[PDB]
Amino acid sequence: LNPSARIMTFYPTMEEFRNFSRYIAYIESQGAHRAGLAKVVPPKEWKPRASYDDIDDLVIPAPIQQLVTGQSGLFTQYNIQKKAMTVREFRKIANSDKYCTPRYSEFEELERKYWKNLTFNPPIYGADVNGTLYEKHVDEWNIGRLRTILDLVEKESGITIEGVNTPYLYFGMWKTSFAWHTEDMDLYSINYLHFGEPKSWYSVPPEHGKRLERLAKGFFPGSAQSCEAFLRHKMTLISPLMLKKYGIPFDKVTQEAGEFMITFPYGYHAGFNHGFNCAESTNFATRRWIEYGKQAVLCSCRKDMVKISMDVFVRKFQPERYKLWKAGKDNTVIDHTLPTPEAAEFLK
Ligand SMILES: O=C(O)c1ccnc2c(O)cccc12
Ligand SMILES: [Cl-]
Ligand code: NI
Ligand SMILES: [Zn+2]
Repeated sequence: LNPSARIMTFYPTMEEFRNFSRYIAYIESQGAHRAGLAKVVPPKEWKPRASYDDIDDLVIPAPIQQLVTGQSGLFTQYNIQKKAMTVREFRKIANSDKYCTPRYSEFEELERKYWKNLTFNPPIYGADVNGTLYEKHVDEWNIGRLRTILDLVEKESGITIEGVNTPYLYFGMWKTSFAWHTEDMDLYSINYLHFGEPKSWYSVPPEHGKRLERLAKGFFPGSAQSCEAFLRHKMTLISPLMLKKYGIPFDKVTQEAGEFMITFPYGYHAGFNHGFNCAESTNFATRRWIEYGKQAVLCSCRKDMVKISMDVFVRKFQPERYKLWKAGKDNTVIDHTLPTPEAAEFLK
């Protein structure tokens, strides 16, 4: 299904919305994953928090200034870590005249304005903020406790990886952006926009991901030579025109507050924020992810980079292949079109 591999949008009834893992299996049964990105707007009823009128005092330990360098569709973004500041301090700076959002009509306007000025007046981003905004009593899509097989990591080793198996908060500003990248260990990803201005996304189908990396290695040969997966550095930005110019299939979508965004294994994505906003995210997994995790090409030039031991997952879900795998003979090939095993129920 979804032979065009286009970004899909889902409107779940409060009944379908209850079980996270199930609905994920459902959208995968509808081919949503073939796009790499999918949108899911919660039932008109559901709300994760009562009011965001208290966060103004919340602190951002390390906001970053985004310096972008480049021309004609290709840019490298550098990070200048700033001094701690509150959401209030941030909102004032984000709303000031200098970092304010430009006036526009159609989205295609803000888009061209973005790719035209991303190298000027470097903005601030309140990213990687350890925390959650969900109310401890919410049992639907709580980024703090999704209850997926990714919990196996902490259960078996006690290991915690901030932002991956724990929630991260991102306070946006106009022109703040996220470079092209797949999730760490090529995991799944969930992003919820609590409030504020929109956040636009660009996505490349997992079945075409390799083409995007070939293009990236060609434009950034130096970075490519220094690292087997420099794109994981999240410093590379590439405009849509540049992708079109080289036949790279991709889709666009805008995430407004109260909506969910789901990225799938090996799905390349990128985008930028329209203005001041808050977003919460974390990674998660399904049985299907295991193979992706086993084959994930990781960063080889940085100590920091995330690396999960697949051992425990292969043992529990791929016992017949464990021995062959530890011997390096598991030559399984991945079919990015196949839905996760758990979707069987919705395929009868
Ligand atoms: O900055 C974002 O809003 C964002 C969107 C999608 N994925 C992200 C990520 O994987 C790491 C940090 C930020 C993002
Ligand atoms: Cl280079
Ligand atoms: Ni991401
Ligand atoms: Zn690297």
